Amino acid sequence: QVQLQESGGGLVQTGDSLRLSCAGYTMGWFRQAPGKEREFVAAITYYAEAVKGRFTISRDSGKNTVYLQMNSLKPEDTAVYYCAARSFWGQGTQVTVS
Amino acid sequence: MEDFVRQCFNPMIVELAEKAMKEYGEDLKIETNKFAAICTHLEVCFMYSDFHFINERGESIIVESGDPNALLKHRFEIIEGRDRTMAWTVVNSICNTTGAEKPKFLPDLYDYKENRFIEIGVTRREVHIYYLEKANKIKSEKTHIHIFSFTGEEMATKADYTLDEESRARIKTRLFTIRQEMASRGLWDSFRQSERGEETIEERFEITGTMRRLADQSLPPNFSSLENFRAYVDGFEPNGYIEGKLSQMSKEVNARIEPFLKTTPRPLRLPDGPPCSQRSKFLLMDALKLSIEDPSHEGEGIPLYDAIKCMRTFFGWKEPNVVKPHEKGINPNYLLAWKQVLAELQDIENEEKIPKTKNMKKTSQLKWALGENMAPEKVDFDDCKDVSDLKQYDSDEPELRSLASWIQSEFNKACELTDSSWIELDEIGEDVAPIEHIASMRRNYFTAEVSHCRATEYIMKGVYINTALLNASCAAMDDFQLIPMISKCRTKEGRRKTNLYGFIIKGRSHLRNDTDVVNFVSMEFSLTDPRLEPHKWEKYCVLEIGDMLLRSAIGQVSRPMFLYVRTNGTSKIKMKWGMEMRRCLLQSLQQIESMIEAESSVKEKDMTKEFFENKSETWPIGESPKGVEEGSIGKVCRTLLAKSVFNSLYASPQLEGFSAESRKLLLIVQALRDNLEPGTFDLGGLYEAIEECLINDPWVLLNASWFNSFLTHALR
Amino acid sequence: MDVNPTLLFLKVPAQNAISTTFPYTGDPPYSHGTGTGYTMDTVNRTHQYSEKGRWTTNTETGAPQLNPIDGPLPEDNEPSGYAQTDCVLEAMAFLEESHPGIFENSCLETMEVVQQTRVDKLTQGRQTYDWTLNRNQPAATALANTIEVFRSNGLTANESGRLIDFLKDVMESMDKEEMEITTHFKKKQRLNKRSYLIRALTLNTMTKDAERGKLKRRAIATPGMQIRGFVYFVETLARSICEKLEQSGLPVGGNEKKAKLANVVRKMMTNSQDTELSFTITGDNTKWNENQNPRMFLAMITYITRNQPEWFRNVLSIAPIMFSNKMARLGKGYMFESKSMKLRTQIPAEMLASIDLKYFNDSTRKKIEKIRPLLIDGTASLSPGMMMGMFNMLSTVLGVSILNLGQKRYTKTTYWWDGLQSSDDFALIVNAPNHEGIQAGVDRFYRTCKLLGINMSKKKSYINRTGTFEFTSFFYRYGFVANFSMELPSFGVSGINESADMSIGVTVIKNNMINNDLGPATAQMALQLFIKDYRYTYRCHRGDTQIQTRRSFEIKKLWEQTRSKAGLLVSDGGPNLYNIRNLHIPEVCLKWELMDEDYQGRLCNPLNPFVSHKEIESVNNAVMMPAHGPAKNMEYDAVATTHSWIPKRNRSILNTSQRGILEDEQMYQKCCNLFEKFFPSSSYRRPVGISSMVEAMVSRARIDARIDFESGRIKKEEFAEIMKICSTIEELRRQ
Amino acid sequence: MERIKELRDLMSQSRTREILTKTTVDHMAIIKKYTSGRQEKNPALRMKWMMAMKYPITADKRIMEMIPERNEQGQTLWSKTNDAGSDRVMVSPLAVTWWNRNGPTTSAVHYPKIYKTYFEKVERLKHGTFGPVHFRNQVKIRRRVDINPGHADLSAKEAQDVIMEVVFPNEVGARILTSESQLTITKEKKEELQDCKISPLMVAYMLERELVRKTRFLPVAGGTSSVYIEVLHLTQGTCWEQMYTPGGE
RNA sequence: AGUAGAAACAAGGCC
RNA sequence: GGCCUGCU
Repeated sequence: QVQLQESGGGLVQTGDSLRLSCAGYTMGWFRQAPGKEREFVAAITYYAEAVKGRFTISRDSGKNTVYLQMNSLKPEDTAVYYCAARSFWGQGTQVTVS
Repeated sequence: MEDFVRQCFNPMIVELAEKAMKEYGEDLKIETNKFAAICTHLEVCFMYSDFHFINERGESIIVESGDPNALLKHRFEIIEGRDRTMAWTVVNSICNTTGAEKPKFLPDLYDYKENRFIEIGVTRREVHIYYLEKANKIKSEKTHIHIFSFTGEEMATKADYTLDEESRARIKTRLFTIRQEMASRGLWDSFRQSERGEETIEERFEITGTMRRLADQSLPPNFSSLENFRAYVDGFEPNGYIEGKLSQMSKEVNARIEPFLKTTPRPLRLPDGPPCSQRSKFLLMDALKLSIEDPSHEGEGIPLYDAIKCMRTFFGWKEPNVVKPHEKGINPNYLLAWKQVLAELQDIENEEKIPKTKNMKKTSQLKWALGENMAPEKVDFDDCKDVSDLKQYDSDEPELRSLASWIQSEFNKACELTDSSWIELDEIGEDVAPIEHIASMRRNYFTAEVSHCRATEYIMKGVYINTALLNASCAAMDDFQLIPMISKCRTKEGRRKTNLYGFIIKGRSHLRNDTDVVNFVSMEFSLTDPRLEPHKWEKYCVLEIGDMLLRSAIGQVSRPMFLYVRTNGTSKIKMKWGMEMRRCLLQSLQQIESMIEAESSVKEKDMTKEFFENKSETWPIGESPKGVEEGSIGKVCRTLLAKSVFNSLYASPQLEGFSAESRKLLLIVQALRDNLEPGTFDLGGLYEAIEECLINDPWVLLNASWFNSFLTHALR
Repeated sequence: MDVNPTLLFLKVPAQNAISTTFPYTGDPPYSHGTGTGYTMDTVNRTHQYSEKGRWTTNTETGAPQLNPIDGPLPEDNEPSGYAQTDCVLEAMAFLEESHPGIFENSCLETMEVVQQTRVDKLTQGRQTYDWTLNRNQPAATALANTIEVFRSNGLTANESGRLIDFLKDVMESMDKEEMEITTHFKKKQRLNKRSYLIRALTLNTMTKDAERGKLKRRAIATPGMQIRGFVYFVETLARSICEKLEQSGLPVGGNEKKAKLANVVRKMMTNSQDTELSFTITGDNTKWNENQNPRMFLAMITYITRNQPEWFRNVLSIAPIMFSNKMARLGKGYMFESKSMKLRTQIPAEMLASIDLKYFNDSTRKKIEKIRPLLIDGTASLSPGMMMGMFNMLSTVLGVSILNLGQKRYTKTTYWWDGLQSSDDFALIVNAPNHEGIQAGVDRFYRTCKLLGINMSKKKSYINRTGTFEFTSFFYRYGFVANFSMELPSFGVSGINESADMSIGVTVIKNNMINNDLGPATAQMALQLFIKDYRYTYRCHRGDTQIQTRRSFEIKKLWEQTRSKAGLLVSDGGPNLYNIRNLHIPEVCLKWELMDEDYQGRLCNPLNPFVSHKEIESVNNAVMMPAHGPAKNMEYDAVATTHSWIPKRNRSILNTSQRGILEDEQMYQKCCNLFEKFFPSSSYRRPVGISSMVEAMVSRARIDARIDFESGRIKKEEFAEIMKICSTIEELRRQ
Repeated sequence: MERIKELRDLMSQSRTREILTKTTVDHMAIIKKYTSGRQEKNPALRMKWMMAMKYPITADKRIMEMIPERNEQGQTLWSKTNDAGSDRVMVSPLAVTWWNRNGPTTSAVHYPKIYKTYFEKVERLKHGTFGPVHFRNQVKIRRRVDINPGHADLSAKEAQDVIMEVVFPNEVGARILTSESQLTITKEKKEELQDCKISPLMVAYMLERELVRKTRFLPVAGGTSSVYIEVLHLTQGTCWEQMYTPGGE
């Protein structure tokens, strides 16, 4: 019943900024690096230790969208960023920081 | 509204619903709410059936995703989503395998636990009315029915709900998703009531475009359009128009009846020209027989050995020499061919076992005699256009030839008795009914009458020769083959006997069309000197091959013994029809039996025995210089048999045309003789139609002469 | 003394011995080469019988057409095609008045049939002229090729499976700028509007063989597939109409024809009092088909279909509209020979338009010179009249209208006439108080016939007193007399197969005994001769003989192996138990109780590799073209034995550029066999629907695996294997 | 198992896959009759011409694995060269006779039950009693009479549904037969032919022949009964009448 | 040459 | 010389 599509990923500079958005309940943003399983990023608010202060999660319940505003990006943020609803998971949007 | 089915539902369901849309032939642009409603019905059918599996137990195993295994059985198996033909296929198959009752309408699902059908329908209206509605639509149904409705309520008879309740929560969540999504869309101005059961269509077959213009050019001369002509026809009523044109039409258009009197019919004119020649494929009146007196039956035996044994029975062979040339060929080739045949016959006699069929060498002699490598080579027109001699095939009326007296004598002696029985009939089921006994006695009488007849001998000769020729042509297409003319008879004493008239050499017979010609060369012994009726042997080459001594009171004759050699040809159709010459017996004896039955219908008793023994009654069957001569019924049998045999031997288009156009005049003459005031519209036309069939065929000319004689004797 | 069979007629009346005048024991005449000469002669003759008409040039086909309708009235007794529209409309109106409700009813049933008819009905036909290849091919093949071309061009309404939709697509094809066809030598060729119009309006001409009763050969025609549906509907209407007319005799058999002839003669003569004289005319119509203008058939049908739905009128009118513009292919061509250079050549007929005339004789030269103006794209326009009895039933309707127009209510005179009409032949009984009355009646009948484009052959017709006449080789002399010479050619081996030939021969003997008054002894002789010919044809001799053949060894060992040798079939070298009492019993059942169980089981074994059954229509139906008649089919009683094999096919396709047709045949047959194994009722009832093959086959595989597990051999392992194999073929069809 | 397997094998090759995909069910008949073989104009001529060849008949491929390629003396029985437009192979007529002397044997006890019409004819004739032949003119008048003596009072279409439900119970479709006569006929011919393995098509054809009424116009004199018309050739003639009473009466 | 009769056969095509 | 077809 809940389909999800992520937007706003891509190639970015180190120290640059990126606004992920997921069009579709509580919502989460999770990430997967090429050599690992799922990592918690944010939920809606709470953020993981590796991304706190840099990244902000927000939602518009009238647009049915959850946003992840990433700033001051690091090469270690390079991952597929997946949106999730709470059992329902997006396909993920590639973010590559360099 | 269609944007909703663009957006939400998966492809699979939308094209399933589109094919269901095409099923009953209505268009989607006029009313789409039906599409959405039935696609939601189909969706609930899937979502209710899938995700539900069973194992060897009952108690369905429910898995969110079917794992790789043999355990992929589906709890509910879908009915709809298929064509009507297949839906009823599944219905009937389930009924015949489950032993359940066949519903009259379409169900939606089948289940094992309860071994029965489910007809799922989710309607806009509340359940507690739609349920019993569809229930009274379905007669005396044991298939359990279960329906939802948008408010979220469920119901069913027996208070029965056949599977998990979380699935039903799924169903109603799906349901209210639909509902409060149209809420964003806004369709209930018609969603509750959008279909009322409309079924109507008008068939449209419109003439337009080019095909209309063609219709405008297929009218009477003074009409401009199909519309105007149809309007005129609809407005047309009979007002005496045939009478006006009949009065205005010229009076020279008439069908005046010319009276037909005794002095009206004139004798048919026969063509004039060189005498008529012989056309038969074998000698009929001038045949000679070399015999062995063996006990073998017709088909029993081997041809070559029998022929050699028969020929060794004759002594007095002389070196062959020309007596009467072909007048158009190379007679030395015929002489050399005869000597070659003799030499190769001896060659077979020497070796171990006589071969069943022999092939001959392809020498220049038989290459010429059989017409080999004479067909012009086929080429293309673009390469042969400047050749002055290049023209059509010769296509003109055949050469004209006048009748000769030899065909009359040949027919005369074709109806004469013989000293042998030339028919050995097959077996039939033993007669059980008295009518069968009467039939058998009649048949025995006719066989006794016709077996000793030259017509039967000709029938057997033709049948055997054509059968052998066809079989050899079909088997040995390439190589020249030797076939001795063999016919087996039975003497008065009862001893069986074989007879060898001569030999046939078949040539290349690559026959594709029914008209393609296979050429052969025929050699036949005889004693009739060809120096007395040369015009009858225009196409024959006749040699002198020996002397024969037949016991006669005048010392012993020591007659000459000649060989008639000629090049002839046939075709697949001719061979097939000549191998069915035995139906001449039928034709003739059917005619005689019709005579007997017609006469016996007068006197209430079978009249066969007295007809065949007393011989009191006689029919006109020929004319002598003294007058018309009548013969017994047996002579009529033989005469009709000979007529049929000659029809089968000298068959040609001339014969058919003359037969038809002379049967017409015969019927007219019969009407005259019956005092029925016959009349004709154009008798000269009929006469010209008859006279154009008489060109060169001896048989048709003889028939025309017979017709003239019949007219002369009739009309008195 | 000189023997003369004809003198036999001096004692036996002509009709009581008419069988002697039928030389049907020899080979019938056959044509040998091209039929182009006959086609050209027929075209010229049809055009010159209507010379006084008016000429026009069609704006679509660009061909010259001659319209004689409403032309000058004839002033001579020569054949004339100048039919008058008003006269024929009045004749049809009188026909309706004498038979109220005929047209409306017949149109109602025809409308039902047309709107419920299917496309497959067109496959039930003999050779048809396929325009995709410009040659005659079996009806099914031509229909399939045309459907394929239409679907490739974008005309897919025929997918509805309705013949009316197929005709809609056919007409829509007429308005297309450019169609595409396929040719093998594959090459895609483009046909413009006019070329396709002429290819759809053309006819293929051939020479008729095995035609007994005339010295000269004739030409016959075969139409295409675009026009056969309209012809089918028109002939359905005409048959429904004629079935309501007792004066017609075309849609019935022979015995019904005789019964109606007897009834009409008795009615005419019996009602006639002593004062009225009666005369029978045994009339034949000269150039029947060449003088019947399709425009007049259009007029007749549009009068018949008055006050009917316009679509019905249009669909029934399309056919005569196309016949009025019909074209005829000249034929195979002409073959030339050069003896000086010793060669031969074959020029196609399409070159007759431009080829010089130095190669042709005077007659052919003049024929070509006269027909050239009508040559358009290798085919000649034949608007003036029908070619060969395509509208038999409508012609019979016109003749019946003429016959009924003299019911004494329209004659307005003492004389009157009636009779029976079957296209190209008629018997006319005319009564009148005096010979002058009879003469006037016959004269007026002839004149009225000439006003409808129908001519009476004065050379092949004669009039006598009633009680003696002829009709279609049936000779009536105070009662019909049997002939038995017309059925003589049917007394041999038919040529289907062993069991079929045996059953057909015995059944033919039986029927000719019932109908054609064949005698008992004659029937026994026929049985004996047929058995002899059958054994000599199939190399199946009695077995106890020493006749060495290619099949005499196995037969002899079977003979020596069998204990009760009386049960062996004649096909296997056994005795013949047939007789007059057993002519209605199949051979297998007559010898069933005498066969040994081993031989009986070996013979009638379903697993035999010889028996092959295709459809319900071709189970025990044999098509025997009767002598002096159209092709006919017969039901023959036979038991499916090992002798029911089907013979070898032609096999000459392998040397032609059309060699890929055999591969397509094999693939289609493989798919059809697979479908039949999936759908057992495919043969008995032809399946219907709009889905595709693989959908039905895969879905039925699903269900049948399911249920045959729910009871049967299948197992879970196999059922799941089938389910996932179905999924595999599904994803394969995806890609 | 097998059936879907040759289905998959067919779909493997592109041409047959296209034929299966684009061809609709309705066109089934057309493509099934799609053939280059013309219908013979003169069957007798060619049957008399073909039988003189070696390998003149045709048989299924399976013959190559039931009958040896040659007999005792070496006369060939079958060839491996296939027919023109079929997978069947051309074989000699001896392969027929061979099959009747050493071919596989079965139990033909049920053929009498299938071919009911012909065996009923045989039984009727076997117990018939003939009588004296009376010679007198017969006034043959032409009448419409029923030839089939076992017709169950059903038309072609009327009995076609019965035949399908008896043989093809699953392809019946909408129709469920209402008339109880049809019910009893279905029951009887279902329990009687429950395992007969002759062929579905021939069984259906013979059921159609037996149950469907058929009528033809014939010249008759007396009789007029169905049983008396099948022997019309034996009881009535041009000038003779043969009294007969079939075994049924 | 021969068959046959309003046009054909008296082998065809492919290498 | 070798091979193919015999209503296409």
